[PDB]
Amino acid sequence: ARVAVLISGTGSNLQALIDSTREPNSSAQIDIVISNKAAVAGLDKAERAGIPTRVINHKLYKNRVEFDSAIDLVLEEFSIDIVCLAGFMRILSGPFVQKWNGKMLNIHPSLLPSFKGSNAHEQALETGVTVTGCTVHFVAEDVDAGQIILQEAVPVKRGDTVATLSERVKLAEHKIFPAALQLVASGTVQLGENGKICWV
Ligand SMILES: Nc1nc2ccn(CCCc3ccc(C(=O)N[C@@H](CCC(=O)O)C(=O)O)cc3)c2c(=O)[nH]1
Ligand SMILES: NCC(=O)N[C@@H]1O[C@H](COP(=O)([O-])[O-])[C@@H](O)[C@H]1O
Repeated sequence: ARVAVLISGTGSNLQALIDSTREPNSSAQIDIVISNKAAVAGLDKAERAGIPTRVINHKLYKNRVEFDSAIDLVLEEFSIDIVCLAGFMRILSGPFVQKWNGKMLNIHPSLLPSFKGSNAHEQALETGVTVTGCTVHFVAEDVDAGQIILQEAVPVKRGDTVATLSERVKLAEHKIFPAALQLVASGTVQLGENGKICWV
């Protein structure tokens, strides 16, 4: 399956996906990396592996739907079957999300439903949980409707900061995201007709 990865930042997950899709048994290939922020560190990793890159400054579009269109254009150009949000920070329009229902995955640094939203690790430390994790889900319109593909739990050591906790969690993200991709791309896990995750 032809995959596009959308980044915004460092791109350590992108690298996680790049490494796994280059494995001989992989059911996916990363034909295009698309960032909405220029000069970001994840663009140089895409280039280092010879993957085409495109930058789409969200700041230059009237609204979201005109920004997503520019994205969906590139996605069609490279005949993309699967979209991977890996550090992508923009919210997506309803139409753009409906089009890729069942075909878009996101990696989130928390054990959803807990600590939704952007600053997951910040909330987790204020609440003071002993266990956090990451979640790979399908991107539905409501951030709490996405069907959950894989999760992995991570401990919260005493005296953790966002800088240390997020570092630990990312070692799981780098596991379950390549796996959840491989599930979806191989046609093993599929969003079912009833909208709940359907194994096969
Ligand atoms: N439609 C839909 N789109 C997306 C995109 C990712 N996800 C997965 C959920 C994780 C998430 C939670 C919160 C934010 C966020 O806060 N975005 C702001 C901040 C921008 C800034 O801080 O500059 C913005 O875009 O303005 C982003 C992602 C979904 C989803 O589930 N649904
Ligand atoms: N709201 C989405 C979100 O917070 N995504 C998070 O951003 C990081 C991406 O890091 P990377 O730039 O190393 O791939 C990851 O920790 C991921 O969970």
